[PDB]
Amino acid sequence: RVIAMPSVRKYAREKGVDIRLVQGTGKNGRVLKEDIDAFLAG
Amino acid sequence: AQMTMVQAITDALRIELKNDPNVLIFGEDVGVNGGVFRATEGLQAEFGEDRVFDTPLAESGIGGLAIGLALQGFRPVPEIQFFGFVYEVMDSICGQMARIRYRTGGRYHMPITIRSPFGGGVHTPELHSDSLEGLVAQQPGLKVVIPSTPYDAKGLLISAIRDNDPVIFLEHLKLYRSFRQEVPEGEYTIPIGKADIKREGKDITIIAYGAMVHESLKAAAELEKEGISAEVVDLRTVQPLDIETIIGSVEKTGRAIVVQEAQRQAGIAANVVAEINERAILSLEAPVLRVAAPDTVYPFAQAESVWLPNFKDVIETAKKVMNF
Amino acid sequence: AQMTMVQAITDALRIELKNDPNVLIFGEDVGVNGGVFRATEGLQAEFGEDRVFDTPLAESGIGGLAIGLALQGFRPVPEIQFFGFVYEVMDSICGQMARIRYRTGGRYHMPITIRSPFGGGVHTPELHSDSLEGLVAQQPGLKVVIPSTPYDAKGLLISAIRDNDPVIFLEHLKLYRSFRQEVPEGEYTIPIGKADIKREGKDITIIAYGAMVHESLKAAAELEKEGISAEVVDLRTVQPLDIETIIGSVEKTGRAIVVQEAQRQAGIAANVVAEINERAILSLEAPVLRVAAPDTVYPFAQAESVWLPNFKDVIETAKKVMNF
Amino acid sequence: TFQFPFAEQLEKVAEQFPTFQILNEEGEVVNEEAMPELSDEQLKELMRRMVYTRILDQRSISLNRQGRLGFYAPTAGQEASQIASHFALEKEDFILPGYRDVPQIIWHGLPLYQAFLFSRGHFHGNQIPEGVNVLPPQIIIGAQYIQAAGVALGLKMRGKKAVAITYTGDGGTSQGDFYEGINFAGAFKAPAIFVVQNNRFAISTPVEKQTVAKTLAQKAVAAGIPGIQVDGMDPLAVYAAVKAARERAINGEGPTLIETLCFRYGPHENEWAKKDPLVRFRKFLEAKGLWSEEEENNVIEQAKEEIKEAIKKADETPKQKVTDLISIMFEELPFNLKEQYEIYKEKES
Amino acid sequence: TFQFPFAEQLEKVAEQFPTFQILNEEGEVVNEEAMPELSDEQLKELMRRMVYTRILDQRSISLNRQGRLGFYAPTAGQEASQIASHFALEKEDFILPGYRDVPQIIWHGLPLYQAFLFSRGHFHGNQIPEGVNVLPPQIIIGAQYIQAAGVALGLKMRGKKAVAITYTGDGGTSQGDFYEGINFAGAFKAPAIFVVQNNRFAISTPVEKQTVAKTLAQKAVAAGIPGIQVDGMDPLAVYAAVKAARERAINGEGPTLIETLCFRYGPHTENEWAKKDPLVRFRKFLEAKGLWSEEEENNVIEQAKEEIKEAIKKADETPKQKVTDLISIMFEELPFNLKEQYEIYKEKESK
Ligand SMILES: Cc1ncc(Cc2csc(CCOP(=O)(O)OP(=O)(O)O)c2C)c(N)n1
Ligand SMILES: Cc1ncc(Cc2csc(CCOP(=O)(O)OP(=O)(O)O)c2C)c(N)n1
Ligand SMILES: [K+]
Ligand SMILES: [K+]
Ligand SMILES: [Mg+2]
Ligand SMILES: [Mg+2]
Ligand SMILES: [Mg+2]
Repeated sequence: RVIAMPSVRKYAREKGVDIRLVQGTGKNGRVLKEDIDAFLAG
Repeated sequence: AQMTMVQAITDALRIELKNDPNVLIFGEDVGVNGGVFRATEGLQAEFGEDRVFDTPLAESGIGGLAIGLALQGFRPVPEIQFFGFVYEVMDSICGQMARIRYRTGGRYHMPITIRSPFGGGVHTPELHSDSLEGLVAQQPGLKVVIPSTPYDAKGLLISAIRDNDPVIFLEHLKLYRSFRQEVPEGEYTIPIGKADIKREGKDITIIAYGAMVHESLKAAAELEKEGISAEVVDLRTVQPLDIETIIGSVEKTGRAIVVQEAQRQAGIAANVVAEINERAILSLEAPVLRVAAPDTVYPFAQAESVWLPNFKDVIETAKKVMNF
Repeated sequence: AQMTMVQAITDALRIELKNDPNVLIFGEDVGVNGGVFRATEGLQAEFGEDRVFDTPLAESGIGGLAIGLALQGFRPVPEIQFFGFVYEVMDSICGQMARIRYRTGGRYHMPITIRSPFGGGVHTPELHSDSLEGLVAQQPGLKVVIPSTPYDAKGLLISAIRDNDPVIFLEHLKLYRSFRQEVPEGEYTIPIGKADIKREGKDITIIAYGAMVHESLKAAAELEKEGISAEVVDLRTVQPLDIETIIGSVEKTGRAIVVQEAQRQAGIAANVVAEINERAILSLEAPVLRVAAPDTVYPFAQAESVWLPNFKDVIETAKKVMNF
Repeated sequence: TFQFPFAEQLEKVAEQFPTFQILNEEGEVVNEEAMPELSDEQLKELMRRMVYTRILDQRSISLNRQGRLGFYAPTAGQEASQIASHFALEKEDFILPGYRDVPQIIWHGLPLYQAFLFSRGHFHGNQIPEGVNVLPPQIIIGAQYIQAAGVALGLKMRGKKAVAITYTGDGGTSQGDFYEGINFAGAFKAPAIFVVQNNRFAISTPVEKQTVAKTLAQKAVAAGIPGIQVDGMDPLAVYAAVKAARERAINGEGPTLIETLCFRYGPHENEWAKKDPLVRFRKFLEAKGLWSEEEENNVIEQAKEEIKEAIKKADETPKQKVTDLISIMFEELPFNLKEQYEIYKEKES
Repeated sequence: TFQFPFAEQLEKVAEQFPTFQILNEEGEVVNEEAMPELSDEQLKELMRRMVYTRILDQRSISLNRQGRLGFYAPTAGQEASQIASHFALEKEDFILPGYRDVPQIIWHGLPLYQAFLFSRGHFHGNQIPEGVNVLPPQIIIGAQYIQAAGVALGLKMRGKKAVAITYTGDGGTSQGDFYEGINFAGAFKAPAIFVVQNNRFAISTPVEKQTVAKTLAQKAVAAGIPGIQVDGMDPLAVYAAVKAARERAINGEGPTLIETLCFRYGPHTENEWAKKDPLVRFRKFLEAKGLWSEEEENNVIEQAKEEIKEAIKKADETPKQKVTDLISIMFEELPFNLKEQYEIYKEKESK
């Protein structure tokens, strides 16, 4: 469901951030590597 | 009816010869001898010398014979004894027939099916088992089919033969009679360019063709014992590829690997990876890795064991992608 | 000295003919005539008919000759008038010379450099401009080299000839006299399997070879006018690929596109993609897209300009990638 | 040590391939025995066609110079080898021409304007009319031979009383497909006429560097088939050789290899200007009162004119689009093409 | 209507290639003048080698059934064609064999055990000893021909007074490479001797299906070079024909094509011909000269068996091939991809 480049997903995984819990502020709702840093921050 | 892929082959040919009088089968030792692998056994005896005949020893000439006969309304199904000998007839296939419809704007066409065995695992001598599907997969105007089961073989060959554009039907030596399967009697067809999911999976997609399909299934079984569910996709047509089935399995698994018997620098694994990278990169958890043979000339007989990719190599690579 | 690419190719042959008595140039109309494109111009006059000679009209025999001559200590530098004719000599190239060292376990080797023109944009007739590098890139034992400038052609050809294993040297027609560039006199070498950055950039990596390097440089300059800094990487050797250079650039840019004149189902673009996906998928901010020709037979001369990829196609594909 | 009669061997075989000649340079019948049975009207139509072709060549070169034509291989000097031979064929015969054999397929039914589209590089130039049995000019030297063997076997199997005729140059005889073609046709006893037009040169390579065989006709011996060496500059000898081969062929006896000796008028002082086929045949017909300067000029004006409207029909032909090229790749387009087709259909709009 | 002498041409040309013979089935000389000049010791060695090759075929077929040998093409019945022709060569000559001409390259210097390794499919089987001028048996029917032309041109170019000899079967004469090879050699006037061993078959295809040419040697006519048809079952005829061709070649007069009429006693890889056997007629020939005897033949036979047994042992003691070995012999300077892969396998080979 989600859409994110591999760099994002493997960054999410490292940080242990279940990618399905992060929204995404990129085109068509793509989860950007900045949306995960904002999931951990807040 | 329990048939071996080779029998399934013979049956598809028998069926076409009977259903269409234009079908002609020729090549080196395919007549009275019935072929070096019995693929055409008893065919000349049933349909005549005028329909199933032998030819002088010259692959190039065979190609030309096919092209010519086609220009006269026949549906040539010539045979190249071993695909390693495709080099002698590379112009007839890639420089000629594959281009006739386009070259003549449709005025002429080539309903030709070239059958040829290949594949390792049976200790053949030099240039018999080389996987060269990669060369022809690159020529606009051709379709390359590679079955792994008797059922797929028959249905694809009948389709192959009926197609009105040149088709290359490669037959793996190790799959000729290594197992039997329920093959329906009578004529049926399997669309060309259509993949086939041999095993539904949810963790990783394992794409393969030829002898590598069964090795992917054998590896899937082991992978399950380890908590990894593998969806094994059998291409069954290496050109054109069934993108729809490929990406669909990928969009679902999020992980994948392509498995071929050819050398890494050959085959068609690189093209599948590319197609996935541009259509489903937004679904991939890890890179798509390839399982292929070392980049050396096909192995001397004795070295096939340590050289040819097997289930163990599919297992190991599936894991690597799994723990990326 | 300011040279055209064909002039540098000649200079390099001349240098090798003088430097090594074993070097031999032969093929169709290369002797007295000096080559259909003047590539061997004056070489026979200076070195004699024993060193630079014409052969009967038959590519297969030319290949067989080079193999034989190499078995007798010579350093064969044969020519195939247009690579569209490689089909006639596929066995001598891929089935023989490329395998000799391996086949004889080192006892024999093939210091053979095969030269052959190819390329679109000059309204040549059928099978004269096809891009078939994709076929030979798949054969273990060969090295495929495709220069884009006078400087590179001369350096690689000297390297190509000195190499002791088979090397295919593809000379693009449109680049023979399209332009001049300063080229060092005397002998010098450019390593095989090594690419170079024709233009430094930071926003997107554009990988190309052949006439496409120029088209890529052209798109780069148009892109720079819009603040899009493109790095153009010239493969300069399509097999083996210079991975470090390629990957090193993508890791810096985050985005990339591979460009080729060949059709999408041909060329070596797909290999480049799979390798990037394999070694730097974690640096990608967008899929690695490809710019290639439609999957049809090479275009009839009048259709070249609407079929052949150009800078406008590259810009567009680069933008697709930027805006992904 | 005693010696094998190798010298005698080469001299003997050579003696089996003398040059067949019916007319000399002055237009005199020097071999009345093999004289071909041709009607006055037939004889004139042959002269007309040869003259027409010389004009087509001259105009073709000019139009190429002006860039109104693309790829073009001169034919001047080979009118007898090309036209007279074509003249011995029937509508039902299939021709597999080389890159230089555009004349032959034009007279077999291919419209002149398409012949020009072929030169320019347009797919419509290769869309041969249905019924007209020819293939677009073959660029891969020798490929037309092995294909001819397949075409011939096809006619044989369909029971047709027709033949497969194909041409290649002297250089082409060195190719493998050349040999395999005539061998296959032989091993199948197929109705095929193999013509080797020897103009002594393959681009810059003289026939002597191609092979050491004294004739190119003797190469037929390797296929186990009959070979004929003809004066390629004599229209009647070329016609008689081909007519003889068509007959042997439709009567199920097999193929024949024919070598015509001729020469090109330049591109692709001197001599051979007296050997020009149009010269002797003209003298031949004039002596029989079958040709006038008036008629010839009519043919010329008729030619120059038909050429103009042909270059005009070519010009008026619609430019090619990628979607066209794709549409003619297969009967049923594969996924990748179905996809690319839309991409270009959108660009095109 | 007019008619050309097509039937005459076919006959007349073929007539130029009558079957050259010296020893008939009973070992009776029939071509005294052609009689090659060989010493008693030379004739005995020639017999020794043919008898030895027979046993090798008999043993090879056997080991191949036990699985101790892989690919193998029988040679029984072709001794005179294969052995007698090689007996005409000098060590300096270069041989380019076909998949069935292992014997020739064996007698030219290739160790028996490497010939067996070739069958098994092992690279060391093709590491021809330096100085031994042979190539591994060629599998692509026809390739050895165009390659032979090159070797020959190469020898001419270096001024060496030697030749290049290559072999192919009846079916192989239909290949384009077959024709291109003899046309090139002839066009370059190169010192090559092309042999065609006609056993009437190409696997299951009779030579009549290959071509309609009355003879195979006449094909040389397409290359404009000399051709000779010889009794493939006649040692002396073959020795002489090849010797004349070598002679012609070293004197720079060009290549020659030689067709040998023989028969292999099957299979791919009849009691009538049993009398046409080359060993039979040659035995009688030597015995009537007091040059041969059962004692001598039993010696060679045992000698062959002993060496064959030892060779099959050496092949077994050859270290099993590894991928690293295969990768290393691909180039002199391994390309990047192979450098990477070399480590992968070197690692995998650690344990
Ligand atoms: C397989 C291949 N190799 C080379 C070439 C290139 C070529 C085009 S034309 C030509 C010379 C042919 O001379 P020939 O005497 O046979 O015919 P003619 O023009 O009447 O003098 C060559 C070598 C092509 N097209 N295909
Ligand atoms: C280019 C190619 N195409 C087909 C084959 C397959 C083959 C291997 S052996 C053989 C028959 C050869 O018969 P021939 O009479 O020539 O020789 P011999 O066995 O001594 O009687 C074939 C067709 C190979 N190897 N290469
Ligand atoms: K088909
Ligand atoms: K080299
Ligand atoms: Mg060939
Ligand atoms: Mg010519
Ligand atoms: Mg045989």
